[PDB]
Amino acid sequence: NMLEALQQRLEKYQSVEAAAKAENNSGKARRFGRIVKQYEDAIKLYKAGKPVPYDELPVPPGFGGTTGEAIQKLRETENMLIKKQEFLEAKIEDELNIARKNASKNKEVALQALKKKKELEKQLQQIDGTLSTIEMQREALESANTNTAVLTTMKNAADALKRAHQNMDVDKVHDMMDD
Repeated sequence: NMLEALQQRLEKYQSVEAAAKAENNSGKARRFGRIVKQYEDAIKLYKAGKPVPYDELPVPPGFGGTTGEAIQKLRETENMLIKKQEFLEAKIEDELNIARKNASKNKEVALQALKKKKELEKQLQQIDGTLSTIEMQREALESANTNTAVLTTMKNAADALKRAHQNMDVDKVHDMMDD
């Protein structure tokens, strides 16, 4: 069904924003906070039998050498999307202040600032979904690269402990049996 998968995807975005609190990443907490607001709204709509904007909702990855250079390319792509988020956030607030100053004075200017603000928020929402997907994808790549590196040296350590486990007493008894 759709309700559970919608609930599963919400909890995932709730779990990432929560992790963004502890690491004190404000810009990440803001955009992941806006994504859970999309799902909280989609929850309210689905329970009310009203159409749900499925095309607007991002899906976390996996919800239905060159590895180091791939991580670096993703990090550099993240930075460009983060810079665009900050640009949109500042321009949205600028249009809100333009709309309020000219609410009664300049009717057509305040109305034009609101239309720009609405368009900028749509752009911010599309940046949110793409940037959040890349962040989680980059994190999974780094985690998979670390686990592989840790599993390899722990294997060398277990083999080193095995090599240093020579049953010299057993060899001594066998030595006296062959004499």
